[PDB]
Amino acid sequence: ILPDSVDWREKGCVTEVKYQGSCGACWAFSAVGALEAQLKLKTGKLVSLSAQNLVDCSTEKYGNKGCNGGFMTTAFQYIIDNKGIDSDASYPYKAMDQKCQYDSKYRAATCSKYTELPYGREDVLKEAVANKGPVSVGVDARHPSFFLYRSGVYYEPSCTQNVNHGVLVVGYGDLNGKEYWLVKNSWGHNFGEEGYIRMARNKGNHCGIASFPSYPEIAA
Ligand SMILES: *[C@@](O)(C(=O)NCc1ccccc1)[C@H](C[C@@H]1CCNC1=O)NC(=O)[C@H](CC1CC1)n1cccc(NC(=O)OC(C)(C)C)c1=O
Repeated sequence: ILPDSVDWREKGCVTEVKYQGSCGACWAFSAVGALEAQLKLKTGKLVSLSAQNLVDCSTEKYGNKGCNGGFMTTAFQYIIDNKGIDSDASYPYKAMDQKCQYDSKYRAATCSKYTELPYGREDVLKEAVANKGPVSVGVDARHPSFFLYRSGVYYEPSCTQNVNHGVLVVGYGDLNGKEYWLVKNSWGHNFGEEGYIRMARNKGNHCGIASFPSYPEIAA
């Protein structure tokens, strides 16, 4: 039986909210955030990982376009193929496309595999958030209400299941019975609920939140 509510921030597995600025690197922030939690679970260390490393290095070979968009799954595969990702401290974020500067002397994490959850299944997503960790997801964020969100459970009647914005599910719960997914965004600490948005849960795959979920793992 799954818990009624989960918040990975209470478990020390979620880093500070980041600010992506004018570079379309949401997918890179989503991917590093998922891996940050697995790194904490394995090593006991909470460390921000380099989104810039993904922007600069998980590029054409991975179907990604840096500040013009990319995929969390192919980002994970880059980390696997590359045998590492650098710390954010050593490879900080510049909000621009750059030549790859990865150096293994600054490696902060590895990845052994990733898993893509089945399309649209919010119960399967709940189980993964409860039992595995934060899950990278795409959402349909192409509506003014998403930009204007301040607090509460977000519901947008015009939302679709075609996703365009990579974010991180770090928990779930309910606000006076209204069920939600707890989502970490990468638009800085002034967006929404100090960087987070609670999005409607069990409302027909609202905004496509369960369309394309994935999470990485790290070898023991
Ligand atoms: C992500 O949502 C993001 O960085 N948003 C903030 C932002 C938006 C615009 C400009 C600067 C910052 C990201 C935004 C994309 C990339 C730049 N412009 C955008 O609209 N979204 C993605 O990277 C997204 C991730 C998938 C899981 C949902 N994504 C990946 C790959 C391709 C596309 N879109 C795309 O190619 O659109 C067309 C119109 C076909 C060019 C995409 O959205």
